[PDB]
Amino acid sequence: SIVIFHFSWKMQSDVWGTVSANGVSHITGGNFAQSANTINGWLRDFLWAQSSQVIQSYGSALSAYGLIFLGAHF
Amino acid sequence: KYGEESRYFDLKDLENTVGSWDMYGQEDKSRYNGLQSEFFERAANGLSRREYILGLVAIGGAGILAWGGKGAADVRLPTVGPQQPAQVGPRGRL
Amino acid sequence: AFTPPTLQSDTPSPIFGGSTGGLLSQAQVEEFHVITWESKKEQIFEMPTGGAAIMRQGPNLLKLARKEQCLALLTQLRTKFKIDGYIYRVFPNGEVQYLHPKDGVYPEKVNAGRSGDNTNMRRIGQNKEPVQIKFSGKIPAEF
Amino acid sequence: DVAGLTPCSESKAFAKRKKNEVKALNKRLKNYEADSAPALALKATIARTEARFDKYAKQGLLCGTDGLPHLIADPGLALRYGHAGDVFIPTIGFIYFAGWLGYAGSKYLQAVAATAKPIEKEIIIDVPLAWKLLWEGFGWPLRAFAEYKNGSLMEDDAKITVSPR
Amino acid sequence: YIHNDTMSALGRPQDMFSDTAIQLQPVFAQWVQNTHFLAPGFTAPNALASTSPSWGGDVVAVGGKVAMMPISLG
Amino acid sequence: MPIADYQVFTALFLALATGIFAVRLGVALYK
Amino acid sequence: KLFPKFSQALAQDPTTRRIWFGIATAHDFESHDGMTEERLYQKIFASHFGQLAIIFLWTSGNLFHVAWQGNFEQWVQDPLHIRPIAHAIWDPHFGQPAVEAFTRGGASGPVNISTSGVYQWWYTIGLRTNQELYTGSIFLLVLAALFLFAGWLHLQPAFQPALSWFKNAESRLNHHLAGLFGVSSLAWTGHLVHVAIPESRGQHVGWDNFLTVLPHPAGLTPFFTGNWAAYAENPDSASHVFNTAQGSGTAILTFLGGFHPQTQSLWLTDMAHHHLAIAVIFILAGHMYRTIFGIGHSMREILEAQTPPSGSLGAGHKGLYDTVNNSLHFQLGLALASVGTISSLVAQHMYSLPPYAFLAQDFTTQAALYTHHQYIAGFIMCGAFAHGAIFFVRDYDPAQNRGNVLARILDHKEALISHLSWASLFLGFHTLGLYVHNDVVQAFGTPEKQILIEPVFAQWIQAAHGKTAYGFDFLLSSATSAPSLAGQALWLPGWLQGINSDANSLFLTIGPGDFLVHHAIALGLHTTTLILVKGALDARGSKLMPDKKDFGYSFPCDGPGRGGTCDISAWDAFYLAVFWMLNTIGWVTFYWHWKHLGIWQGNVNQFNESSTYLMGWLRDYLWLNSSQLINGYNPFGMNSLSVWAWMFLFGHLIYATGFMFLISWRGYWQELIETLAWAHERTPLANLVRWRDKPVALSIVQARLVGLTHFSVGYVLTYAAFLIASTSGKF
Amino acid sequence: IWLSGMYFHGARFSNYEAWLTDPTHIKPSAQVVWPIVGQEILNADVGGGFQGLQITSGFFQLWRAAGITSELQL
Ligand code: CLA
Ligand code: CLA
Ligand code: CLA
Ligand code: CLA
Ligand code: CLA
Ligand SMILES: CC1=C(/C=C/C(C)=C\C=C\C(C)=C\C=C\C=C(C)\C=C\C=C(C)\C=C\C2=C(C)CCCC2(C)C)C(C)(C)CCC1
Ligand SMILES: CC1=C(C/C=C(\C)CCC[C@H](C)CCC[C@H](C)CCCC(C)C)C(=O)c2ccccc2C1=O
Repeated sequence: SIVIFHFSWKMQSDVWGTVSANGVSHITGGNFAQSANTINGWLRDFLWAQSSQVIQSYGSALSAYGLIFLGAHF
Repeated sequence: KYGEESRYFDLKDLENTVGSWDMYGQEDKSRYNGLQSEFFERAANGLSRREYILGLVAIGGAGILAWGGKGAADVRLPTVGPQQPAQVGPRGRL
Repeated sequence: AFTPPTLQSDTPSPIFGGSTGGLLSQAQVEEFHVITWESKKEQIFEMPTGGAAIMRQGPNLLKLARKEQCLALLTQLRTKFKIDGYIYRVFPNGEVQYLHPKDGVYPEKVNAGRSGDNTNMRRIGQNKEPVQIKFSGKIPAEF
Repeated sequence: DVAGLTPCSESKAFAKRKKNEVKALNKRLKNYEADSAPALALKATIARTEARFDKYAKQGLLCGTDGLPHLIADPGLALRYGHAGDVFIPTIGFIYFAGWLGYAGSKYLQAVAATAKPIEKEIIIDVPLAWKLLWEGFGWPLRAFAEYKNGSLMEDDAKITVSPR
Repeated sequence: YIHNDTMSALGRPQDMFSDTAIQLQPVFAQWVQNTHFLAPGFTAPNALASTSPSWGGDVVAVGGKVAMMPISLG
Repeated sequence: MPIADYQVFTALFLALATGIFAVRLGVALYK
Repeated sequence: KLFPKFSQALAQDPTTRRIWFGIATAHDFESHDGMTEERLYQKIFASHFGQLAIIFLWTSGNLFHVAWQGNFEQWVQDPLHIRPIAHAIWDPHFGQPAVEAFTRGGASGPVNISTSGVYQWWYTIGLRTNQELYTGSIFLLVLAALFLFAGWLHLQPAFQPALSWFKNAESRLNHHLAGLFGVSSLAWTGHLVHVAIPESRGQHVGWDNFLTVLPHPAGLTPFFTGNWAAYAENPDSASHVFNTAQGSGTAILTFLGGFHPQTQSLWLTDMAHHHLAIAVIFILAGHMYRTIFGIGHSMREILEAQTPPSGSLGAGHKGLYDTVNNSLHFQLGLALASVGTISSLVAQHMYSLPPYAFLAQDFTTQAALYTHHQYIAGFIMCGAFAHGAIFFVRDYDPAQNRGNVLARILDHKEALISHLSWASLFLGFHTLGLYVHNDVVQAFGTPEKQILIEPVFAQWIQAAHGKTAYGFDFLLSSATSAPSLAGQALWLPGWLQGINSDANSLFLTIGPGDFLVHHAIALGLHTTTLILVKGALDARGSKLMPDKKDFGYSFPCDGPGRGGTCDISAWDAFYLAVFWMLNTIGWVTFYWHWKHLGIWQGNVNQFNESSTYLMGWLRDYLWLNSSQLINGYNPFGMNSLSVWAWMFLFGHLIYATGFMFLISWRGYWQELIETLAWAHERTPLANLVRWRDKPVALSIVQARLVGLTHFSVGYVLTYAAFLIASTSGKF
Repeated sequence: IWLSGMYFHGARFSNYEAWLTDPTHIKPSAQVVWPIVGQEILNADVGGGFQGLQITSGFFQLWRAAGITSELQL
């Protein structure tokens, strides 16, 4: 779990993104280098910031992921 | 022991058979040179008693409290420095 | 009558390479047990502390930290080798106390001449209620 | 109006919710050609949504502050105001069907308990017997009331194990 | 991590372990990335490019999205 | 009007007195 | 080696389990060696004195810290725009931004903003100055010293009371109801009328001038001539301002009900009248039982006479007097049950009927007080059930409880446990099924397919109070009804104004989400009661372990035989039920906090269409309100909410450290400790030192208790941090 | 059997040919759902005139690497 959390945060912050012919716009915007040394950074900038996609997924195609997100907590 | 063959138990020599050994402790009188041994035993003379070595801890705690009295401020430290304005809050509070 | 066998101190030990599960600091200042058995051939057995040891022809002598290790070795000798043995309790001051085959025959077989203590003549449900023994320092079953 | 609630036939927020759902589905529509399979699927979804909203307005459900149907779970309060189908009628329906299943299982237990090997009959189910008892369990309420009046439904406490207090 | 949490919560960002304060740099891993990046034309004479862009070099972009770009370790 | 130094010192002395009372009660309870 | 002098059996343990169990068995005086019942009860009495002294010292410390480092003077003048200050902070670990971020309510240095509500309470009871608070602290210091001296005195054999004195039930009830309950309430009425009533109206009353100031202009003569209505002449007007003489009055015992318009709290004259009536009734109740004066009741004979014919209750209450009187655990269970229920009542009443001046505007204070009292009530109720299980294990005598209601309820305990299991199973099935169905229909884009059962019964009782919002027009909601006309010149106007206003917490408007969460609360209470009741009733024995009463209240197990006997004691049932209590109080306080968060923002809708499904609970409450909490400190800096962020992560850490003891069990750890003992016993340069006590793994019961303690501590710290941060940072 | 099912779903209930024309913008999908209880909302607007669950298993990329480019071959 820690390995895959590090993978997802590191490549959403420093690898994956869009190009605009003047730079690279990452998914989260380089927040790993200044927040992944703090547990509050993992809880907030990774585990709370990226969780907005699964909790606001009701009424869309990702509603099944939203439902499984709660069923797996159960 | 009497371990001349495969006999590792002996009631007449029960000291060695149990496993009580020195491992590395060896007996030797020679170690520290002259005058300095007397210097250090005079430095730690009367302090060897339990009550006075307790009193050393007592004066150490006195130093701990002396830091709080006058010593925390001598190294600045933010807990005794001044303050710069304030913040109001969410609503009309203070 | 039965007499306990003496612990022959100069008894050979099984061939073994040296383990980390052997004796510790409890042996020097409290107690260490010892087991003695007679083997009819040179063969490999399993140590209670881990690893394999070869017991030799004739008498074999092995000291262990606990009595439970000695009984584990004795029961594996009795099952996988059909070999009986004697266990002794050795205090560090020098006194040796005989242990498991106390009256000669094994405890699972009657001997007619033992102490039948800790044998209540009542049922499980015939013990006293805890309120009737209140403030006594005893459980209801030892009345 | 049974508890400050308005009927969904006349509540404005129910119509607003229906309009919002249909508009969202139309926004989904406005990306495909008219006769594609996704277009037919979205048209069917729209028809189902409009039918559901019109049926909910037709059946006389109560809507709260916004347009969500509310159910009444009080006999009398739902009987004289015509909402017995909210809770009372499904209560009767569940009681009947659950009693059917439970009585069928009970009668299977008492039928196989007096056999040669009751242990085997519970992992290896006698299918014709189970089918017969499932059919017979449709008259569960009358059978259960008859066995209760006969006293053969319950067991005497002197023949049931308890702990020694 | 707990020390970093405590120093951030105490208002002492200069005392936590970070790239901007007390550095803990993966020098062995960074040098291994450099060795891989400099491998073609030197210790990999027949290689026209490194095995992965993660070691170093230009950002690989496909269809406006980054395929693989170098990963920096801090 | 915040309290003075003498009030704090008197309160601390009375707390020392009730601490003596507390350790007396504790010793009586241990015995 | 002789540290647990109360238990020589524990003192002979050569391991760390000796000290571990010495700490934890120190207060089990009944299990101590050489303990008689006289010495038992005397130790109980002296420990009670110690506890009273501790409580008095704690409240004196609160008073001294508010008087010394608080802003009570500034808070009295501006109660709605000044943050109350708990105590100053002196932490040498603070950086400079931490020192700035914690300087808030006009203080010189860093301070903590109080959420305990002591400011509102002290302002309401007439305390105005820091000098008065310091005087109260000094008086409580002296009185705690006096109680310590009394505790020492009654342990002395010249002053040790007899055991029969301890068991004198009729006298103790008579004096507790008449004096401890009644006279104290009468004296509080005296304080309210003499001090709190004039201080509410801008008239200072102190020890220097309370003998020259008149509480009512017609002094004592209306009281002694029976013209008591002259003490309710002119009440405080609706335009009255607290702590000022603007639109005040002279009446000391009004009866209007409702709330003060400015403070949004109960009238103080209503409180004085209430306390006087309570004092009268409690003095009367304390004149009930027989002592030495030839009149009164023998409660044993009352219990004897409460036997219905036809054997409906068996022998009725045959010998229950001796059962209660001889058993300290029965009395402790009754006391804890009642005190926990009263704590729940206090939580449920102070939020909806705010008692203290300028309460229910301090949103953090109300939420913190409610959650505190609810958690205390849950813990105390679990303790009540645990001590009932102990009484079944220890003090229950089947011979003297033969045929009475205790033996009857033990006889058919299987029916009770099975029906609690049925009720819990039904509640869990149905509430979870409705919630999951609502989640699924919400996810699929169809909110109209939700099952929204209207709470018609609770709305009907709300209408019986006068809430004219559901259109019942039942009892007090119809003015023509007899209860409405009976008190229309009494409490009905103010109570109706309170009940029909949406600006307070006097019976909030409820909907389907309230129905679902009330069934969740019912499931929690039912299952916790199931575990606790099953543990009590199976404490003496079960089918798996018939002789469980011989093994005591707490023990690890009975070995892996008979299929396995893990967690078989009644202690283990209490242990399992503490988790369920924590879950139930979590549901209760989540419900309260989310409802009041919707109310305080003016957005009741967020709760109304988000509480019916669990994704709304996770997203619109847990995720949404934690945004300011987790930003208490960040790479961009820190603010005042940093302490609650640190406590949030702290509670998470303690919770998972509890999970460590909860999941892993004693056997892996014992082998690991043996391996480390081997390491240290033959590591060079460390063999010079050795352990005096043999290092062993924690016992099964001990580590269950440790995991439960960490679970509860992490639970409480995490929720307190989240609640205080999400309310104080927002309001 | 599992591999046969994946290839059959790639053949019948997938937008693989459409994805081959525009792999940059069309989201891969190889599973569709039956409209029964409002669950047709899980059929995403993946693209290519197709509705279905967006798959994350990477069969489309593997098949393109193998050089399929046909429904009949799957
Ligand atoms: C048909 C068999 C059957 C019957 C008649 C009952 C009847 C009863 N059960 Mg029980 N139960 C069963 C099976 C059954 N149960 C099974 C298989 C389990 C294991 C999951 C349980 C576990 C269980 C618990 C834990 C409890 C009960 C309780 C109860 C009582 C309360 C009412 C209730 O419905 O509770 C609820 C019943 C369930 C949740 C289980 C239902 C499972 C299915 C639907 C039943 C099995 C169907 C069966 C295979 C059909 C066979 C058909 C036949 C033709 C072959 C009640 C008398 C409660 C009690 O003691 O009340 C005092 C209680 O606490 N049951
Ligand atoms: C009129 C005489 C009298 C009085 C005043 C007392 C008073 C007291 N006795 Mg005593 N006792 C008496 C006679 C009396 N007793 C007699 C005659 C006997 C012999 C038969 C005993 C035998 C006895 C024993 C054996 C013990 C006591 C104990 C106590 C103390 C109870 C603990 C406590 O303080 O909680 C206070 C209780 C209340 C304040 C009642 C409040 C009611 C509920 C719980 C709270 C609700 C009130 C309100 C809403 C709270 C708002 C306050 C908030 C704003 C802060 C208490 C001070 C116990 C003790 O502590 O030992 C010292 C104890 O062990 N008594
Ligand atoms: C125990 C609480 C208490 C105490 C200590 C006092 C004390 C006092 N009151 Mg007060 N008062 C109280 C409650 C209390 N009151 C209540 C509940 C009310 C009704 C709301 C009033 C209403 C009131 C008025 C209107 C006035 C006072 C006044 C006074 C002062 C003059 C004494 C007096 O009244 O003449 C002497 C009283 C008597 C001779 C009769 C007392 C005999 C009674 C009926 C029986 C005693 C039993 C009783 C339970 C004993 C309690 C003991 C307790 C003190 C420990 C005095 C310091 C007067 C004053 O001038 O203010 C400064 C005044 O005008 N009081
Ligand atoms: C008026 C209240 C009251 C009283 C007088 C008693 C009295 C007694 N209880 Mg009891 N109990 C109570 C309430 C009370 N209890 C409540 C509310 C609960 C629910 C939590 C319990 C649950 C309970 C159990 C399960 C048991 C007892 C037992 C006992 C008896 C021995 C006490 C003991 O074990 O030694 C001393 C007790 C302790 C030293 C407590 C241990 C310390 C706790 C667990 C850790 C606290 C850590 C702290 C919160 C950390 C701070 C957090 C911060 C750092 C972040 C004793 C007669 C035991 C017994 O009867 O023996 C058979 C027994 O097993 N109690
Ligand atoms: C977040 C909860 C939590 C925590 C803190 C731990 C912590 C630990 N586990 Mg553990 N575990 C957990 C959950 C947790 N576990 C759960 C839920 C399970 C069930 C599956 C297990 C099962 C498990 C097993 C099977 C084992 C461990 C082991 C260990 C220890 C490894 C040694 C180490 O990490 O070095 C350092 C210690 C820490 C990182 C803990 C925090 C210490 C802080 C960061 C520094 C200390 C400063 C201190 C607070 C200052 C003192 C202040 C003073 C006032 C007290 C360690 C103490 C292993 C072990 O025994 O040791 C090898 C072991 O084999 N755990
Ligand atoms: C374990 C145990 C125990 C304990 C138990 C418990 C814990 C119990 C409880 C319980 C509880 C916790 C209860 C509660 C209660 C209460 C009640 C039961 C009440 C009542 C009444 C009524 C009826 C009311 C009415 C009314 C209303 C509704 C409101 C308004 C007013 C009026 C009056 C109208 C003991 C030790 C004993 C014994 C042993 C065992
Ligand atoms: C870690 C662990 C151990 C090992 C035991 C350990 C590590 C105890 C050692 C703890 C040391 C002493 C530090 C504890 C710090 C405490 C905060 C100090 C509290 C002391 C009180 C007197 C206050 C077990 O024995 C065990 C047994 C059964 C189930 C689970 C477990 C288990 O999880």
